[PDB]
Amino acid sequence: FTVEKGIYQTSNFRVQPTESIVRFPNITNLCPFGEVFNATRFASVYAWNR
Amino acid sequence: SVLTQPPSVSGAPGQRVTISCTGSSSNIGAGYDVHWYQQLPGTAPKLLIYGNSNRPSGVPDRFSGSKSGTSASLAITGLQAEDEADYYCQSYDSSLSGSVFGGGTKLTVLGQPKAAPSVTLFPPSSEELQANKATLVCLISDFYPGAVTVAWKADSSPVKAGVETTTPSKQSNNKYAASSYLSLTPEQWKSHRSYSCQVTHEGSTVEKTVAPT
Ligand SMILES: *[C@@H]1O[C@H](CO)[C@@H](O)[C@H](O)[C@H]1NC(C)=O
Repeated sequence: FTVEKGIYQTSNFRVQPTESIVRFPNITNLCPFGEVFNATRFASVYAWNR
Repeated sequence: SVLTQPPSVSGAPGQRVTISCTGSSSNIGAGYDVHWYQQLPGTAPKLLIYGNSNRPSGVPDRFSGSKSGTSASLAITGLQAEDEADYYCQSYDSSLSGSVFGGGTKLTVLGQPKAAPSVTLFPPSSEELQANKATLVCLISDFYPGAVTVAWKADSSPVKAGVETTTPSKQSNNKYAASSYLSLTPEQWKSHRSYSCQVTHEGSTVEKTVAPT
């Protein structure tokens, strides 16, 4: 209950981060799929492109 | 193009022969059915099996069609005397917006024994000299099989221009015959001392020569 003059270490200071970033790449690759819609002509409803 | 097939397959007369067809995920692996056809060299192809589940009329039950996911397979039991044709894969392609066929597989092992060839060399006649051309013919007849190489020489250097070889055809007595022409001109026909054709069959080389003068 009695403290004399001097320096004293009580606890430690930790800076806890508040946000997290886990993004590994800048962008992912693609596959050719726009030709399904970007086409010269389409198919009918009795025989449609799958 | 989008469908690839093996060039040839080997088999035995009495075992199971199975062909494998591989395409893409948009034509065969999407869910479309496959159709197999036989391309006989000389007759129009006909329908063998459609959908790999039904049997058309006039088709034997020895042909079996299955679809193992993205790849389709055809299996046969026993090699008869009519399987000397080509097998193709036919399936609807969404990318091509139509039907695309396969490559084709040839079904043969060996049916050609050896024989003794005989050649004949005939110089051009008198009426051929005034046509401003010289057709040198060296006929080959009575040989088996029909795989003969033709080489032309003028006793000083081989001739690599105008050399031709026709395919051999079956004779009356199950042999083969062929001919080889050589396009030349009568201007240099008389200058050269002699002309000849040289052929080689299974190591047997024979030579016949003619003299224009
Ligand atoms: C189709 O083409 C247009 C213009 O060429 C383009 O803007 C678009 O990204 C392409 N793809 C799709 C899925 O629309």
